[PDB]
Amino acid sequence: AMLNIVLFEPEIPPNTGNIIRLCANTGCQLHLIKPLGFTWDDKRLRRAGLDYHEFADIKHHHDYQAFLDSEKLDSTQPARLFALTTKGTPAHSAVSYQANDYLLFGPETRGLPAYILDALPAQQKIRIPMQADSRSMNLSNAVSVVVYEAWRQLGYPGALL
Amino acid sequence: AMLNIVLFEPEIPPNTGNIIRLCANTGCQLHLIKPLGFTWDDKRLRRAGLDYHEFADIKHHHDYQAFLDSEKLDSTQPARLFALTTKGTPAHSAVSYQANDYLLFGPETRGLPAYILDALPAQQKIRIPMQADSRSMNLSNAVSVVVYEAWRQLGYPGALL
Repeated sequence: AMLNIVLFEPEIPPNTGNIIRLCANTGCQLHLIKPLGFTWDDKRLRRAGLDYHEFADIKHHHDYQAFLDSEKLDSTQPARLFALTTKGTPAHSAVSYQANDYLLFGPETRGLPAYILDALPAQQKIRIPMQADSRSMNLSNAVSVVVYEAWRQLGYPGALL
Repeated sequence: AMLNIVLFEPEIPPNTGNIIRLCANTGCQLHLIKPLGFTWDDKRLRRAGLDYHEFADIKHHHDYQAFLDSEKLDSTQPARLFALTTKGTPAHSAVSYQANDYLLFGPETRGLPAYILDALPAQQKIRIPMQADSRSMNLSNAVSVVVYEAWRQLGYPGALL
């Protein structure tokens, strides 16, 4: 894959719909780690405005370990997996992205759990810069920012020129 | 202002709510050019999860010319106004942004009208790169991408470090 976008237990349906469209438009592979916070239904997805090809090839994983095992990533410390957390060290734009990187995002109302984050090196925990005393960014907006920054760094391979 | 985000006739309420949060978190000034496609109500905005300070200082303009006149921009060719259009020339990241730039976005179901776009030089019409045969990006995701790219170029002034 060019980039792998990984949603851990996403909760709010329109964020995931928007992220499906994002991934389709940019050539990224989407991964969804269950449980989802909303019902998953091809008819709802079609009703939302998505075409079959935009969702058909999403990789679905029954838990985090299943994702790691599917992608042959080390559980002690997965390589080239960057987790979005307001408690991260480097800005999302301060990392140097590579093809096939994994971009991990937590649920809207919780973020990623400590068992995940505490296993990752500081430089694999990325933060989207915000002013002092900010509030929660919309998840699909956050994912879009990180994806487009990564894709920019890669020179937008696959973009129509 | 650090950056000015200008929505022309926005249509879908959650996109504007998300963009309000975006602008609050990044220190941008939001401008809304009427008519909006949804009812504007402080109580709905509060219900959506926004605090008063996030929306109180939005600049509201009754039409495009009123926006131009408010901001002392030339109508024949406004300076440092970049309009998002799939028909633009430079990628959004190929422009060099400056403090107080204006970032103009059209409605979700229409984009910007030709009377606006045809007045702007090619290098002021920016495009978000997408793969061949893509579909419409969510407006709040698009605005987030452009805002964060601009803010990155500026060195994230005002961000908590």
